[PDB]
Amino acid sequence: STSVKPIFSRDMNEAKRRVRELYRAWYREVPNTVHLFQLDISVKQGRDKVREMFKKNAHITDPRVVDLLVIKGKMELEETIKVWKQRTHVMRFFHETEAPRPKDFLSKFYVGHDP
Amino acid sequence: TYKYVNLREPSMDMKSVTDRAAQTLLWTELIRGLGMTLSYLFREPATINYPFEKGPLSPRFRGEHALRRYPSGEERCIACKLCEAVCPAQAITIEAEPRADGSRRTTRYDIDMTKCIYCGFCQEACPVDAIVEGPNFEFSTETHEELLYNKEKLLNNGDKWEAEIAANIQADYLYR
Amino acid sequence: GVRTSPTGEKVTHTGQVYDDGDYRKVRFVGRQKEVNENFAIDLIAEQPVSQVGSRVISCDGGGGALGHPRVYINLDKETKTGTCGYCGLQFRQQHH
Amino acid sequence: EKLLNIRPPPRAQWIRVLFGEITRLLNHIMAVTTHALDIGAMTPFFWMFEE
Amino acid sequence: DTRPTVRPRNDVAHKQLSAFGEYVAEILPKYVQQVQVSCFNELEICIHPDGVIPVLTFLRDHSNAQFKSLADLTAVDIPTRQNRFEIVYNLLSLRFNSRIRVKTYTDELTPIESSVPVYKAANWYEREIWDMFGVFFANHPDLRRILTDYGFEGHPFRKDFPLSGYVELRYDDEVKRVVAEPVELAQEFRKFDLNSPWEAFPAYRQPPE
Amino acid sequence: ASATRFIQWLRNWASGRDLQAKLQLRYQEISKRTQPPPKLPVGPSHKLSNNYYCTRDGRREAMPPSIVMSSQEKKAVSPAPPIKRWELSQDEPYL
Amino acid sequence: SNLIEVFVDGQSVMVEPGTTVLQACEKVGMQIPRFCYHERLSVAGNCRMCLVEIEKAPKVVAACAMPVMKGWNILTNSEKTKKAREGVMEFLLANHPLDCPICDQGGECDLQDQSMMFGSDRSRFLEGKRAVEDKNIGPLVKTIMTRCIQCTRCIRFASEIAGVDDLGTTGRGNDMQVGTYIEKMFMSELSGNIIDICPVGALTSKPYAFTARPWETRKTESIDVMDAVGSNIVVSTRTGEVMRILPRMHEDINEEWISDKTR
Amino acid sequence: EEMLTNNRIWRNRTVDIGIVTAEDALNYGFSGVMLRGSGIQWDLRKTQPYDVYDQVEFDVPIGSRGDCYDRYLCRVEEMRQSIRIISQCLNKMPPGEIKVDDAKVSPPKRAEMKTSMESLIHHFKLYTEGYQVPPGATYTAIEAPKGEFGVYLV
Amino acid sequence: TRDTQLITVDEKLDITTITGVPEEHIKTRKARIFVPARNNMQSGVNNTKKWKMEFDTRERWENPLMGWASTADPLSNLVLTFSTKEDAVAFAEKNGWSYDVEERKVPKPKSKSYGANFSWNKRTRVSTK
Amino acid sequence: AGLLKKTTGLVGLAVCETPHERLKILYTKILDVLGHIPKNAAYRKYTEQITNEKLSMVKAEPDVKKLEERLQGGQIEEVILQAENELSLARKMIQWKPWEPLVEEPPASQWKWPI
Ligand code: SF4
Ligand code: SF4
Ligand code: SF4
Ligand code: SF4
Ligand code: FES
Ligand SMILES: [K+]
Ligand SMILES: [Zn+2]
Repeated sequence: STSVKPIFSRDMNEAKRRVRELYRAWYREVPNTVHLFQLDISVKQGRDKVREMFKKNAHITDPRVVDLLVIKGKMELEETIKVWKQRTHVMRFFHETEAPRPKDFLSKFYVGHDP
Repeated sequence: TYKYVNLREPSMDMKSVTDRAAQTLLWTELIRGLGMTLSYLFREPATINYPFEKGPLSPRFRGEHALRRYPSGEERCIACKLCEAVCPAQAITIEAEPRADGSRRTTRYDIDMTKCIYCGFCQEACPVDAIVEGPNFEFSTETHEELLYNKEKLLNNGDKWEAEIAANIQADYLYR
Repeated sequence: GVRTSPTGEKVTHTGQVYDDGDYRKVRFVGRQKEVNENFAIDLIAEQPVSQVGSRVISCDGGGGALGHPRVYINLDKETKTGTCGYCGLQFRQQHH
Repeated sequence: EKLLNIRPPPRAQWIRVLFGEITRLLNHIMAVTTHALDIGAMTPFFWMFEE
Repeated sequence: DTRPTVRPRNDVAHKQLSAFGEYVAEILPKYVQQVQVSCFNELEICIHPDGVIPVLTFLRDHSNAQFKSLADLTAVDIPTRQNRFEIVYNLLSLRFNSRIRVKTYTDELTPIESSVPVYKAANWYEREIWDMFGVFFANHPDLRRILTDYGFEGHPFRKDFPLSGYVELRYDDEVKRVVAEPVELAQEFRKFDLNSPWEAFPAYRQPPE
Repeated sequence: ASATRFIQWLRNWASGRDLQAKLQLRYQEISKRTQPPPKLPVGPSHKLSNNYYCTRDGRREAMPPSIVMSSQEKKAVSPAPPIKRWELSQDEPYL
Repeated sequence: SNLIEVFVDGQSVMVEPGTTVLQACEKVGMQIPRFCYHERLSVAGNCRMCLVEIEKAPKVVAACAMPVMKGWNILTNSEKTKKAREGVMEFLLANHPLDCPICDQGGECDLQDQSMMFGSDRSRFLEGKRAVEDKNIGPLVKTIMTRCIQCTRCIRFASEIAGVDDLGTTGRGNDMQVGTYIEKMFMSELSGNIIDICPVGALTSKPYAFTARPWETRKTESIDVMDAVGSNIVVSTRTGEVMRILPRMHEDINEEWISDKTR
Repeated sequence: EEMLTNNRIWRNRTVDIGIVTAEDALNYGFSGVMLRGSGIQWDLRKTQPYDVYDQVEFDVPIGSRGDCYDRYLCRVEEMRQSIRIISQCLNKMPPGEIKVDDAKVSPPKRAEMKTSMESLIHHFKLYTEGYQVPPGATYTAIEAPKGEFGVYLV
Repeated sequence: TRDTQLITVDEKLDITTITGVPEEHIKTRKARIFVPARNNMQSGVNNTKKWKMEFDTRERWENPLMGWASTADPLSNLVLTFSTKEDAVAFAEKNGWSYDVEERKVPKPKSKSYGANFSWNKRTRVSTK
Repeated sequence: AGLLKKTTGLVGLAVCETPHERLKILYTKILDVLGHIPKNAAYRKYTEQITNEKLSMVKAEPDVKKLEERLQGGQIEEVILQAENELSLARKMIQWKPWEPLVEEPPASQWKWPI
């Protein structure tokens, strides 16, 4: 009922070691990504985007789900380092061509029917 | 059964070895290739003088769509939507209602010629030979909008290519 | 036949015509609106009603396998003509 | 057809074998001559693409 | 068997594959859960996922099996099951001119042991399964996306993934770049309900409720 | 086919074969584009009697898989007899 | 209890006395073919499409009207049962018109589906078909009686459910016609339901004529608000447009009927 | 072949290039000429025949060195064996119909669909809903021009 | 028993963060779990035997060019089939969607007698046959 | 044994100059590993049965060409290669112990089709 094969970690303490390790790898790679890809952003913007992506998944408490997130995140880092991604893929984290959608009830009420 | 393609042993008699030595030094087998292309230089080229000469086709050719009529001039389509249901690319859109005289007819017949895969299913599914793929293959456009045909474009194609569409069907309807 | 609304835009056989205030008319500026001038409703009405001396007549559309599925039409009703549901041809019973 | 548990008629089977082998010539002409084109030999492409 | 429109039935092969199915089950009772032979004479071995390497290694190396070619490896998504995925191995035996199917299962979070040590062909097939289904394979040389775009989010071949996805690409002139935005369709994909409300095949009827 | 006999000899000699017998350009030897109408035959089920569908229904003879083993003295057996060795072609064994 | 035991293809099932052979097959998930039987109307037993073999009996029985006797083994898939369904389906289609492309019932027609599930795949009928003259029974129900299969579901419904004895059969034999005989309109608060219970396209909705096909609609399960009964309905839509309203079965509110205003 | 087979420039670019051993080809999932170029005697048209391939005569070319050159020879030789098969197909082509005489799977002729009620029902249903395939899963493979092409259909 | 060295994880299954679905389509949606109602135009009951999961309907507008039906909802054509209600509920909660469950509606058994059509002293006697 | 074949016909498969000697070694080695398998394990009984049948033919057919026909395993080098694959499997089957009962039954409807 609760017995399941782990991916890499047996508990959250073991899983959070990989998460911090991944954050270091991403943290050190933003300066090169902004350099090799000739991105028109600064290192501070890029490193704040990495922090934002990690914070989105801070409510997870399942060691198996965290391992997939680290595995998926590690694959993203590999593509960036080896320049398999292009400038378009790196800049897709910032959504520069999308007008900011409304968040409050009144603004959503005027423009359409979506909640 | 099988056969070896590259399992051979060259004879080691002195005459054969000298024949290969001449081939290596005098480039005999490289001059056969020169002879082969030299012959082609004197063969008539297979190039047709387009647009004055056109490559051969057959009555079954699947080209530009058209909506057909009866000899009376009445439309053949009765809005059954079998072509819309069988279209692999969902390139057909149909809407229908009772006509002023009560007939079952479409108020919309759109084929997105950029979704269509020109497969012929719609003309295989039509019970009254209303929708057909004509023999026209020269209808390139300068805009993406000109390839989104509606019922008016498709009827004009039928009124345009009927003299040829009716003859091609005549020559092939006994195979269908 | 092909009509023309007050703005001068030809009305299609499906009754479609852009209103005066419709911005979509702009797509025809510098171009033309493609309208088929052979209205089927008009042409089918030109065909004469055929007289047949039987209660039930059948229509395949003409041409056999090149027509439409063969349906049978009842002509008992004397106050109207029998109409084929595929091709629109009309039939009547000879002096009932 | 295996899932349907039906069998195509004998004439259809021969046509499918006939055009299956015409289709093999289409593939091998493309494979061999485009293989030669990459390696440099360019004229065989034109002789066999008329076939 | 003379009926022109009905596929002839080969009962000799059906017998041989049934015997080999028991043969496999007797040798590997620790993993084999079910064995069956279809009416078109195809053999399927259903195993516990922990027996992927033992079962495949036996079939590849055993003298009376010699399944030395991995024809294909693929996954099927069945959301109604606890283990929604179903990993399917198709093996070809050149010595005995026969084919076998090995089937296992896994859910979104449970790893499956990699088959690369047995079949090198599985290297790229397992990347496709991970790419298109999100099934993780343990001990893979290099597990990456193989078919989707770089930075693609989601596993398309899952039944709950929309046909048109969540993003679409266009060239934006302001940023001189190809950008990704939420999907909008000029014509929505029309969903047809084609299933007939009348049962087609009584032989496959399920027990009521 | 319009080539002069001198050029025909020259192209034949250079290639080493009689090209004129097998020309890659088609001439009147092809079939006519207009052909007489066909009359296609009917299948074996175009009968008026003894032709009930329950006697020729392939889809309704398909059955669910036969379960050999389920978890709900003897001779070793292979999936099938070992493949017979191939025989060298008698037409052209060595290319 | 008083339950008696019967077998459906060898599977035991305990059924109350008075149960029918058709109802015994429902208990095991098997649905017998039918055109005249409706679970909410009187039993007619005149389409002969539900004939089913009973083991050790030389005669097929109308499964919709035959009470189950104890110890009967109902054979729903024997050669005799399948040869009875092909003959009946062959007689239904003998005079039926080739109207499927122009018939609003195409795609959701019981005659089409049971012809492809229980009938043959061709015709040996080499004669001329019958043609019946259409009848006007109001502005809501379009009648094309050449498609009628004389199932009498509309006759029973009008007399039993609606309490209106306006429909009936005139003449006899192959020339038997369903109608009002005289020029009369079947205008009733439950008149639209004869559209649904008609297995063929003989009765169809006039407002809905030719607008859509069954496969391209999207079904939204909703509630009717034209009155306080709360009839359950299905709102059929296509490309963002409401096309028709249909009843949605609810045993405790509206059965499978809805009033004309709702429809 | 006058341009490639005996040309020394061509042989330099292909001979002993891309050698694959017979055991690696099997374990890597190769099929078709890739297997046959290494000497493996395997062709699904002879070992697991389909359609009418057991009624035609042809030889399966086999390589000896597993290099690009031998695989080129196999493809050139197969083109010759396909002409051999076509010659037999053109002579053994039988009369009869061209789709299964079962209108619940294959649509009827247009002349029948406009004359028979049963045929019209089946034409309508086949082109709108299609035919139901009984539940099950099959792996079917052929000897495609460039290897084993298979479909795992559920 | 197994020798995979299992671990104990006690918490509700949740894969919203690894499915790749956008946020706006996990929290604002509403998945309807139900058994489809019989198409009243027919008598077959083979389409009312499996549970289905469909989402709420979003806006469809008219394409200004051809008048087609445009959409911005990626899940407008998403229908999932489940063998049981509990299987459907489990899938919905696993993916984080909010769901409403409609309990199956089964026709009630009915007493059908052909002899009641001809009754001596009851209103079930039919005036026509 | 007769003349020694110049090539096996399979790329990467060398010609064995002592096939009969090599097959006795491998078949005998297989029977030694199977001894450590429990006596009632089906793998031991079946593998011993076939291995003895192959070993019997090797000891009664001094000619290589005739021995290939009796073994029906292709060229003699293929039979030697398959005897080495049987030996590696036997060693690994000891560490797997598949003769043990089923590790875990699947969920009730894990192998039901149609859904
Ligand atoms: S040819 Fe095929 S893809 Fe094109 S409209 Fe017809 S059915 Fe659709
Ligand atoms: S199949 Fe033919 S009749 Fe039916 S909708 Fe299409 S064009 Fe019209
Ligand atoms: S009632 Fe049914 S079978 Fe008859 S024409 Fe209409 S759709 Fe076709
Ligand atoms: S009109 Fe319809 S319901 Fe009435 S008897 Fe005819 S088929 Fe039955
Ligand atoms: S359903 Fe029984 S005879 Fe009509
Ligand atoms: K109806
Ligand atoms: Zn007509």
